[PDB]
Amino acid sequence: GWASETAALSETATPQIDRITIPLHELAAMPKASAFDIETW
Amino acid sequence: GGYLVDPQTSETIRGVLRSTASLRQIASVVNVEATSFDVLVDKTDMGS
Repeated sequence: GWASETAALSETATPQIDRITIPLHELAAMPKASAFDIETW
Repeated sequence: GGYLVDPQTSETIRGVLRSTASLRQIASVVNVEATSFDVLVDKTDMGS
């Protein structure tokens, strides 16, 4: 606030915090393989 | 005297110029003697 010359001046305000969670999932692929080098490809 | 005069021919047989844009400049050419050529594509993809 803008304080007055003669006043209380008590406990203006304080930010309320918030925690945002990042669940860190996983992304899975499973293909089967049965010149082409398909293995590396 | 008409037999004594002979016209002079050109130096080279010239022809009509025709365009040389052939889609071979942008497409992909391969040097393949084999009676054919195969290519291998993935019409779809895997899944994750």
